[PDB]
Amino acid sequence: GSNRPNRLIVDEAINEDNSVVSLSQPKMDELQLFRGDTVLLKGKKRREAVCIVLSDDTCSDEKIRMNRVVRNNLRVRLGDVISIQPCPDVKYGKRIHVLPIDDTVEGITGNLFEVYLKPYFLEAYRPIRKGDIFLVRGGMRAVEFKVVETDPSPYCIVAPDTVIHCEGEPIKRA
Amino acid sequence: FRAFSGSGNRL
Repeated sequence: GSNRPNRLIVDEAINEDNSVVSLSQPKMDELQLFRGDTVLLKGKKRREAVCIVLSDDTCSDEKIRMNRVVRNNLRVRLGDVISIQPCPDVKYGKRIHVLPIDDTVEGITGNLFEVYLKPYFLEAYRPIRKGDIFLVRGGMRAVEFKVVETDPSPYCIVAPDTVIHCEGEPIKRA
Repeated sequence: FRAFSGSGNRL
């Protein structure tokens, strides 16, 4: 381990991607992180997220850039504090189950896997965690999905062979 | 719904 303090102040993203957070190069070096590393982010009350880390030359050394989706998963606001640590060797998922949030799919017609999930996950090797809510663009409107279960649990890589389940009743917004 | 009900979808 690097032995160094691993708390960072939450800052906004420049490129919106649900799976990425960004640090300065000095901070990456302090924490022995490489670009594309899987990292585990922690907030309070056991809230967690798995992301990939990238290096951004405009990010302040004591901050972490993360989008609104990741911030909501961690239950933080801009300016709140999280921790970041290595999460090596995240296993490839056998299967995951996601369900849409009801108010994001009300009235929609069309196959949610083809329009939303397949292009989102295809050949992207996204890390994901049980309990995540993630926003996907497609069609006419953006859809939010909750990760109901993963196998392995609670997190995995959504790899080419990972089976994607999305049958069931849409979930109420919490 | 229960978890992993059905055949799922392949990428």
